[PDB]
Amino acid sequence: LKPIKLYTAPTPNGYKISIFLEVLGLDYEVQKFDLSKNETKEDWFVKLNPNGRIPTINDPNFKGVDGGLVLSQTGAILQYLADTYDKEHKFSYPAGTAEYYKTLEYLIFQVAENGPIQGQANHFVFAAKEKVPYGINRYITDTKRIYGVFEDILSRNKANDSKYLVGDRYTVADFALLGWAYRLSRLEIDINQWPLLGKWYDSLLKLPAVQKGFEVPPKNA
Amino acid sequence: LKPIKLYTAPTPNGYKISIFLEVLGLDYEVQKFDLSKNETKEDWFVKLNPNGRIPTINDPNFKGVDGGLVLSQTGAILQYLADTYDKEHKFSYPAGTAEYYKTLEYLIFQVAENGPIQGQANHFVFAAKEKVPYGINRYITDTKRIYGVFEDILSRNKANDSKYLVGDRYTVADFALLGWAYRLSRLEIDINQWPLLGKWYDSLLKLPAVQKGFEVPPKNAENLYFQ
Ligand SMILES: N[C@@H](CCC(=O)N[C@@H](CS)C(=O)NCC(=O)O)C(=O)O
Ligand SMILES: N[C@@H](CCC(=O)N[C@@H](CS)C(=O)NCC(=O)O)C(=O)O
Ligand SMILES: N[C@@H](CCC(=O)N[C@@H](CS)C(=O)NCC(=O)O)C(=O)O
Ligand SMILES: N[C@@H](CCC(=O)N[C@@H](CS)C(=O)NCC(=O)O)C(=O)O
Repeated sequence: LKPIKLYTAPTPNGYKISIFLEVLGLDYEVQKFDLSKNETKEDWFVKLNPNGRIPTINDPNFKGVDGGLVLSQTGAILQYLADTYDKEHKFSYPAGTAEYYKTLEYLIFQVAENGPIQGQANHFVFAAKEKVPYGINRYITDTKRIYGVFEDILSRNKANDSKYLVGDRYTVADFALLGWAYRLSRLEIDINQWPLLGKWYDSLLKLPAVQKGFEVPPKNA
Repeated sequence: LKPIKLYTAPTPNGYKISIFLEVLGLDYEVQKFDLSKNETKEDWFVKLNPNGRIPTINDPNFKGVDGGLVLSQTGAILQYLADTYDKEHKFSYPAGTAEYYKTLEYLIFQVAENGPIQGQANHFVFAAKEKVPYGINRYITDTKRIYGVFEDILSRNKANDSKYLVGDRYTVADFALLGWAYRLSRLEIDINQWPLLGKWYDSLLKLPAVQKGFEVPPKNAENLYFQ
């Protein structure tokens, strides 16, 4: 198995992929991007990913494509990794099962709502050149609404003591949320206010593969 | 097959599912929600879908689940319908193939950036209680960015005259984008400024199943109101 090529940056979306690659025990190499310098909008990278954003992977083990499968969107990459590299179903469910589709539901809920909304909150709080309270308020509030939904989802998993989003194992859904959950403190939002999510977060943060994923790439150079 | 129950409203997201169901030739029954009355937040519906938004389906044909499979998120619902009801691959690619994954990448791109961003623009223009120019400008501009990307994507499918987002067939990625492309006119954004999208868009509206899905639930004087 050849190293997977990871185009990334030290961001919640990047962390999803680096964490899940560590969890699957996959070898990989990274190319690191400086977002503040608009490097993901450079021509050569947009040829790989039209959207011009990280993360993107190139898997040279995918034989049908010359030069390897190039894939973007954390939602798609996570699914691809699970389908291809977790056939033992340690972190995923068999295709076409209810638990498989519920995984999809909550993964897509994460990429379609959690990420975009918390991202807007981060923009109005940290990045925006002007202070716009309407926006700060709209996205902080909706961020809280969404984590309230995840708290509810966990509460529904009674038979496995609300330890996982779906059934009796972490799935790509958990790992996707994990990336952003890790950034909540930046908005002065204490994840412990949602008790089940607090336990779920603490559990994941104890796994060495999670701790390693959060280190890739470093916040440094 | 038994009818699939569709919880929906006349909205870009609802249309994604009603259009795809029509394309797949599946029997279904509709229950509409009045969003101005906060109906998707009622206790009974939040039990089915914790997020409290439409659309949501119930497939009584799914045999694993008592009472049928309940599924939310247009992205998951689309993937589910394609997996389950398009085994002939008329609107999807075989599981595991490069084209299958590119379909997934562009579908996720739609639900993760197109919908959320164009929805914010719609909020700042039609729904916000005050005029917030920073918001209006931010989301209109980013909406145009995203359609530009979809234009680039189409341009890379030269071998198929740039008619499809992936390969030689419409997939869930196209049908996903279509629901929201339909809403560009409200913002006075002419999709024809992206000429490949313009042809792609015009081609889809010629399909009888698309025209039908856009009438589900029906347009009327009770829902043709922008604010
Ligand atoms: N929906 C995408 C989000 C990707 C994304 O937001 N990437 C950010 C960093 S986390 C980025 O590349 N920003 C640079 C830019 O937008 O110019 C996904 O889930 O992968
Ligand atoms: N182009 C972005 C730059 C900042 C950015 O890329 N933020 C990422 C997170 S680092 C984001 O919000 N992603 C949203 C998502 O995951 O869908 C902006 O104008 O806000
Ligand atoms: N990520 C969701 C978005 C769903 C969505 O935005 N539904 C809207 C109608 S299009 C809704 O139910 N709004 C009611 C509310 O939020 O109160 C999906 O793609 O299914
Ligand atoms: N909860 C919304 C109500 C409006 C709404 O639900 N808009 C839908 C479309 S009708 C939306 O933007 N969905 C975002 C998406 O599809 O990801 C708000 O706060 O503005």
